[PDB]
Amino acid sequence: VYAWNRKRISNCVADYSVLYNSASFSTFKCYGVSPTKLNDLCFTNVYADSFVIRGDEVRQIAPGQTGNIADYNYKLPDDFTGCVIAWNSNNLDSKVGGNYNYLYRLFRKSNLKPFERDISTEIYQAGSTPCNGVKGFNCYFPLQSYGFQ
Amino acid sequence: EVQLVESGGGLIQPGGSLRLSCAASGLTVSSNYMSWVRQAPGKGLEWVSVIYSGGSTFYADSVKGRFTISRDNSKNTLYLQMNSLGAEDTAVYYCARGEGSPGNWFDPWGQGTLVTVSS
Amino acid sequence: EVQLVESGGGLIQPGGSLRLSCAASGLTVSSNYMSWVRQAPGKGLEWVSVIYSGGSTFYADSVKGRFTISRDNSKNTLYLQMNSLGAEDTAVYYCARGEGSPGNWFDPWGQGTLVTVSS
Amino acid sequence: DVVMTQSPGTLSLSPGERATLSCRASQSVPSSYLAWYQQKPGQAPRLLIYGASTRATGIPDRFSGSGSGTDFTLTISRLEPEDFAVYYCQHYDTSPRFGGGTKVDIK
Amino acid sequence: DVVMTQSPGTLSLSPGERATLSCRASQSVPSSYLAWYQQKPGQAPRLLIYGASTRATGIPDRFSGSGSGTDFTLTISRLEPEDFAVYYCQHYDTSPRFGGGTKVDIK
Amino acid sequence: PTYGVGYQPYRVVVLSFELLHAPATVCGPKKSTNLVKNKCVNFNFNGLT
Repeated sequence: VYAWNRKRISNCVADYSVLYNSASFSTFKCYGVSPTKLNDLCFTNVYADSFVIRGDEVRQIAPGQTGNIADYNYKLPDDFTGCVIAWNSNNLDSKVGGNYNYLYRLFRKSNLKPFERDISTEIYQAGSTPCNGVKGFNCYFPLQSYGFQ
Repeated sequence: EVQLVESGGGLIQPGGSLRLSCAASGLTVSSNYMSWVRQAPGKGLEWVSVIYSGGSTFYADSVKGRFTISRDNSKNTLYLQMNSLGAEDTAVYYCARGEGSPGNWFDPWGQGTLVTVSS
Repeated sequence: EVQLVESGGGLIQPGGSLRLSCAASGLTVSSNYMSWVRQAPGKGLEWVSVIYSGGSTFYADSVKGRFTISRDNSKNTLYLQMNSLGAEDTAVYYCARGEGSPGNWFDPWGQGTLVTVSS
Repeated sequence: DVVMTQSPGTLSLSPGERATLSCRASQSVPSSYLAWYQQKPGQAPRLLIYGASTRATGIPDRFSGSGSGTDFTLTISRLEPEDFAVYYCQHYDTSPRFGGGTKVDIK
Repeated sequence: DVVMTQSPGTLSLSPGERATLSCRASQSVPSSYLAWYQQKPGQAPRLLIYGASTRATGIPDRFSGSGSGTDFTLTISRLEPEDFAVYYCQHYDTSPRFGGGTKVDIK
Repeated sequence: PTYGVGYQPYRVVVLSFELLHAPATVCGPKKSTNLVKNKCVNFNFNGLT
């Protein structure tokens, strides 16, 4: 989620009907546009932002939302015009021993702007003394692992 | 030398307002998750509210619409403004750094301050 | 029987606010130039602010954006609201009538009030 | 939206014995999301264990934590009189959730 | 935008002597825009002279002021022990400007 | 004469322009070019274009 991928789609015919009837989606919410009207609309460009989060964090992906994911990993504008789709990936992103590959940003001085990606791994300074790239007391690694099982 | 010194507790009439203050030393209030957790006399611990380093604030349902968490970076002090206080709000309030989540646990804790809501 | 009695000094934490009051007798606050001048411990005199009889206010660059001068004609009292006080603001503040210009010199002076900015 | 229940309500064990406190979850909770806090009388809660197995800084080695899923255990080996306190298990699903606490009396 | 400098920093003269304090301006300042104030220890400043030559009401005649342009002088004739205080020269160009002060010690 | 520029006298003239809902009486210098004859030109005489 902190390194959410983005794909730019342009100069193509977007078949939304087949797209929305392919898989079973546990969450499908659109804002500023209906799913069925997209077949009638044209746009300069499209952006597909893909990532993985917790189930309880899925609610944070929406306009006017706040939280660790919304503030420090992936932020949407209050006037967002587009759709959000989410589906459980337990059979894909979970391991018996725990899947720690997926990470999320935990500490950050300020909240992210909409559609801003932060991949910094600098030690977060939680106190007055500088950290100088050494993690310890009041010096925390900014990322935390999910460890899905 | 990390300390959290709390103040502002005492007696408040029902329906009145109050402000609890929490001066922090050894850590930066504006750069850390700061939570308020209350414990009623003889009962367990109840998380009241939290403020993130980025400024976002969250409150427990028992206090939504009545409590407001804030901070002063210049004074490095956390603040909790309580309004429309009732009998159930009588408790000892502690300020802590963190939110009780992985890598963000409540540590350290202040000595706490008692608030009594009675006529 | 002309006097300027000052009040409101004391201890204030860094980043806090305060209000100094100056009750005047023998002269009309609303009809005179009223100036606030501060003197740091062991240092010289520094003019802080002034309010004209017509209502116009002026402030020194060291206090612009943080100090606000005002008056109450009914109480005939001058007021100075100080915000975001820092270490350099610790000083003795005096209220005086006039602006130190020809025919408008600082006369008389109040006994002053000490403001200490510390944690 | 996961409820934690602590057991037993009170515990009475002589000094030097092994004290076991259980924290059960209605749903499988990751071990990294559970922590144990200690609160002696007239004192603020102190973090004992985090991650359900990691001992907090400055905590005696006799305190240990284990378990996963729907059952977590706090073990106090070689119980001492100074261990008289209330132990709470806490976790985070959407907001901090604290357990009902467990009183540890010493015979 | 005219800077005033006072001299000397401290002055030590026996009682009955003549005390001279100088206030120099980087630019020529009108005499009417300069004033001298006295501040005894633990007391608020008191207006001594205004217009650089006019004695304030209730001030002893031994205090006098003179000078113009870039040099002004405050003279205390027949110095007395009670004259122990700090003397400041003040003027106005765009805002009140006070000097660095001059300590007058008595031997 | 020996005062600083801040204390020296300065003569100030402020020109204000009162524009009411009435026929105007003051206008700036009318820009008039040299007259041209016997050639198709874009002429303007006293606002008559």
